[PDB]
Amino acid sequence: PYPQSLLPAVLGRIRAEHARPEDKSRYRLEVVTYYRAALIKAYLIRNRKLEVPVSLDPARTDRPYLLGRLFAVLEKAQEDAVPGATIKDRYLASASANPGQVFHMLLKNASNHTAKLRKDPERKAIHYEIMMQEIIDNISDFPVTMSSDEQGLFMIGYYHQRKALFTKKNKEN
Amino acid sequence: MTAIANRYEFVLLFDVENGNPNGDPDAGNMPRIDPETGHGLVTDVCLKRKIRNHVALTKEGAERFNIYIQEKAILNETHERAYTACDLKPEPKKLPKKVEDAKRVTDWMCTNFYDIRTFGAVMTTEVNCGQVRGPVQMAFARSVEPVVPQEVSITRMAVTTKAEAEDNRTMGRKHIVPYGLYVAHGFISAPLAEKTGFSDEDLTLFWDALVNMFEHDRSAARGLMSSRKLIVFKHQNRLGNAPAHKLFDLVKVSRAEGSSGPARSFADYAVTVGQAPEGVEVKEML
Amino acid sequence: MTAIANRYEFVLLFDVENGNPNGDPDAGNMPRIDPETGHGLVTDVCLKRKIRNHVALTKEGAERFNIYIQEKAILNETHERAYTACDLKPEPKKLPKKVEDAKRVTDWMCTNFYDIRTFGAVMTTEVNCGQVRGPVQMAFARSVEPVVPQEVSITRMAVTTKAEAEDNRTMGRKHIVPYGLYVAHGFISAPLAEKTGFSDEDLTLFWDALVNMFEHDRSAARGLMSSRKLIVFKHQNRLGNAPAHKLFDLVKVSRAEGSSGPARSFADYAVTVGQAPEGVEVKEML
Amino acid sequence: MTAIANRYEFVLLFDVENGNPNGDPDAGNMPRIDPETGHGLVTDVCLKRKIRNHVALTKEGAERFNIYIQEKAILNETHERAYTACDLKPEPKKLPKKVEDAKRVTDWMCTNFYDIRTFGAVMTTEVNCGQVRGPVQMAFARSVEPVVPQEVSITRMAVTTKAEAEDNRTMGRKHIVPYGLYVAHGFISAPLAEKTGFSDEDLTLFWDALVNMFEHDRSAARGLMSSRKLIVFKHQNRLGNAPAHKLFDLVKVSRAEGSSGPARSFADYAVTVGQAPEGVEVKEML
Amino acid sequence: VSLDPARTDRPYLLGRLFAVLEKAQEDAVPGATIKDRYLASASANPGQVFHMLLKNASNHTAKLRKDPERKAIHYEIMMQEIIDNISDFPVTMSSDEQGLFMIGYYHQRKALFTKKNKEN
Amino acid sequence: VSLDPARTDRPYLLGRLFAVLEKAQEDAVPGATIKDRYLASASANPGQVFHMLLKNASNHTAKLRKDPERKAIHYEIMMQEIIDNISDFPVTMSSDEQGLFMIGYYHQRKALFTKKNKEN
Repeated sequence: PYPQSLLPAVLGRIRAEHARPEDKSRYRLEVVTYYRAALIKAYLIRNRKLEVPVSLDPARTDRPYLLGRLFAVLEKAQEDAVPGATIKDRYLASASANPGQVFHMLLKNASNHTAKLRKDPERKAIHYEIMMQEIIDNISDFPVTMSSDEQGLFMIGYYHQRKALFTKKNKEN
Repeated sequence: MTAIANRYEFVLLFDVENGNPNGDPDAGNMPRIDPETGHGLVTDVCLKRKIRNHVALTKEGAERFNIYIQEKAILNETHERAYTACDLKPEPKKLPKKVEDAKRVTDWMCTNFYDIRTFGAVMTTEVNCGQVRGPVQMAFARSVEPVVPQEVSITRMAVTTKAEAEDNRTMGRKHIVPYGLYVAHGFISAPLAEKTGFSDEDLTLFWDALVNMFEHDRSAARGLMSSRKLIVFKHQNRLGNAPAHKLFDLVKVSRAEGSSGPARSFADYAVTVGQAPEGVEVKEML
Repeated sequence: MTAIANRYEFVLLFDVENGNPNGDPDAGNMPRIDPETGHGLVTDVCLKRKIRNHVALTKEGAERFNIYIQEKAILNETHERAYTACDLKPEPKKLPKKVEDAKRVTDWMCTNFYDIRTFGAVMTTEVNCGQVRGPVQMAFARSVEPVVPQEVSITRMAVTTKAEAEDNRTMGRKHIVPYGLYVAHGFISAPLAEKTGFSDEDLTLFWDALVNMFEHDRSAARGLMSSRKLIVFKHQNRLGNAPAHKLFDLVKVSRAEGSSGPARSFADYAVTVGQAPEGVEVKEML
Repeated sequence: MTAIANRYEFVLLFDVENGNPNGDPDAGNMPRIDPETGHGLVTDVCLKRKIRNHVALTKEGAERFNIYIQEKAILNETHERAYTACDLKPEPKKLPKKVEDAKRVTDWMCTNFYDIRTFGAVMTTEVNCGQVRGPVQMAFARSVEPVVPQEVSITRMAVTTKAEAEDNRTMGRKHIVPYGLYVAHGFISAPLAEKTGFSDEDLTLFWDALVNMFEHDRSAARGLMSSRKLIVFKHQNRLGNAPAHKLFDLVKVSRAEGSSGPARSFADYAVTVGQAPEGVEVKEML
Repeated sequence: VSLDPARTDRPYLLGRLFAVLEKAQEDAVPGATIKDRYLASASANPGQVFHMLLKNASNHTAKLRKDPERKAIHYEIMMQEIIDNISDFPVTMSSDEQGLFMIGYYHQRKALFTKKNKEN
Repeated sequence: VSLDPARTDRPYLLGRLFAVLEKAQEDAVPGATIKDRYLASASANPGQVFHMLLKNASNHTAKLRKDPERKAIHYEIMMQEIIDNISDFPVTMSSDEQGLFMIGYYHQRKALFTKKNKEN
């Protein structure tokens, strides 16, 4: 097995970092990078359970995974409504371990961001709020707390639903 | 010099109102919270810095009350000043060989520095002056119930550098705690004190600094922070008369019966203090 | 330079009527509200901007009373002015290497800029002028009862881009507050004054501005804002003479006995001021 | 350009009689009311449009008195007019890169448009001409007593579609305020009037408009709108000598002793205007 | 998991009621032409906002009576069935309660979808 | 939870009254298919509207004395029982009071349905 402090290390490093592409030359401003996510995935596999290995399993329906995807689409709506330079106050640590007491305001701000979006001719867009309804559907209530392994599932789901929305894929001649 | 012969435990209640009591360097500048419970945290070094600022202000940097200042002071230069003040050589990258010499440099760093004498210091660097623990300690201040940090987006009509995109304007940010009642615990140990000569006048200066800590530390990012209650437990002897947890549990902070919404004033809270054991005297007059 | 020899604390009551006292950038343009209790918020930055506007109006840019203008100024140009006024080289990003020269450039920026001498400034940029706290601090203004902001959908008989039916029709929107009596708290510290030279003429201009912030800041968005009470507490000492929360709690703002429905005019509210502590003099003459 | 050198404050009373003084685009088309007190509101934009139409009627689009046409107008074509008439290139989406050029474009906008010269405008678009605050500001008009709007279901002896539905009949509706006396507040600031050249002829045209706003704004939906009182406060300075609320609280509107039911005519109301302060002159002759 | 009509928890009820009110308003006019949004003050002030929301919703539903388009009186019946379990509107809500409010909103919104909640 | 006839709170009872009044005037004349509505005015200004509302309700119940159609004097006895619990109609109501008004009105409208509240 892996050490039982591998996952808390990657968790507490996800919290202690922030997007700053103006300081690094290699293009990556993500806080859940390919390596932190791959390492949390390996921990969850060889210590806990089998999880999604692929870009996104939208048929997953496990509350930590789903909440991670919801957080991902919220931050996508935010970064699409306002370019964000590229700074945003960090709630990933807060939402990963205490989803309710943060997701309430997160969803309200996401409503505001989709509003700012729809005010412009950028709505026929509108499938962000549709994705949010879809994800909230499978969720009976926002859980009070989440265990560290549930937090790792949260991070994996965030990474998945984050690469699902980006536009860079298979670029090699 | 003289020092205190009583063990002292204190509980200080301070609150904030539409302010940011302490920022997080890693969370942007969002207030410090415990990410698993949402309670707001205030580092001990923050309150120590506020006490240092109050002492540097009410004493204007007098003798025996210098402060290890925040005006971009060089700590190695202060150590070297200590070495020249004791008439020794600072070129050793470690402590002096003769233990009396190290004792002199450390008694000098403590004798004329309130914040070292009180909160201790680590002066083991390129010019080593040693280590001090210092009698007064404080732990992170934790609010009574979870705080909800709200982000107040603001703007500014002006641009700093040459910007060619400004109807348009640059956006700023603020984080305020609409309200948080915070609780902090402290320990004043007489053995470490007698090691540092932390006196009685130092203690009364510290109590006043605890009361009037926030009356002068105002800014565009703090709102109205205020020290509401200050409960002090004087044990009757140099060691303890009762555990610390037995005292820090006498201070019950609950919400008053009438109020129902989110806490928004100190009158939304009730604070009661029990009767201390036979070995401890509790003073809530601060 | 001459400064104020006293500490000041002021409670400013102002109210709006069918207007947007302050809009929220990342909320559309809705009036800032407390997202968990409804009460409305007006940032301290808004009141500071109205004070700077009253000064820029009533002083006509007179020397020693420049205002860090709203006119799309490039602040680094004002920093370069501060430097060339002193014959230093701002080529680096850091302060002057000498402490006297850093004090020179900072004292110069505070010498002839009212808002810097009063509200402080963050002048650390590609050309670094320093940092100032400014004696006069202000906190968020919070209404006495929760405001219910309502959107008023309006039309425009004209169109910018091509259109020939305005069947398509577009509605504007004005967010209004039918009423809200807001209270703001403020602090004025003599130490930071000695640092910047905030004199008594600066303070009289300040009280006048506070009275008349809204008398000239009219627009198609604010409706009728007006300063109703101004309660100022004048301690007898450069450092405080009583806690600030106690002074602010002397000011009780409730609803009159004869008012029953929603508040819609300052006659709905009764505002009383308790008797000040032993070392403070209260001046409700403004 | 010549401009007013004094500050003006005015109260305008106007009423309706079985009419819809202002329709609500969001809530059907019923009259705007305060959703908590029932008082019917009239947007200040409504009165601004009435004044614009009065000026366009009585000036027939004379020179220096164009009005930002209502029947149809493209604001971008007017902005491009401004750019050609000052010999610029409107290609950018922002103001000119030179300050004097932008100033001249905006001054040419204000110089030949009464309603820009008066109420200001926002001409920041694909062809930016800038921003004007306008000296003259009006706030929402709020009825003296809660209006009880009553719908009036009406019919029509005709079908507008090639469909057989007329037994079965078509039904319209009309929202009439049986009676409502409104009170609208207004401000004219000499500084912005200097920024725009709001002349004395502009002010007499404005007073004329206010007196005769409704004489030509008649329709099947407005009933009988009439301007009943107009109280004007001129100060003896460019920055006023009294707070606006002090002067607005002089026009007291009560209900006469003879009337007991709901108000239905202006004879039910009694209006009194107090004595102006030592520095202001009140004229009620309009 | 889906909408639960027997949840009868007040924040859930308020979220559902808010969803159906904004559904009535959007069925009145597409979006006037823009979805009027004051969810902020609604979760801030539940009652002081919901009463005027209910007034405007009554306007919208009474206007939708003339047109035969229906999905409209069902909205009124739903308003009754939701308010029936509610009493004494809450002055303030909490963090978990506001999260539950949003959850119920999105649930009732999925229920009234153009596909009538048959696709996921 | 549902309508509690033992509430005895002025806003709740005023809303109950408004509901029974509009149901009674709804049984008198058709609504034909079109109605004049001042629910907002009745919530905001209680006395100034309930005066004329009680006037028209008295006129209606006086009209319906001749016909033995009783579901009706039932409506009149509900109105009387409700007014006995409301003394001194208020001049204006605060926003929370209007929320309670809407709550009571909707409770009553659900109680007075054609199925008589036998199905949720």
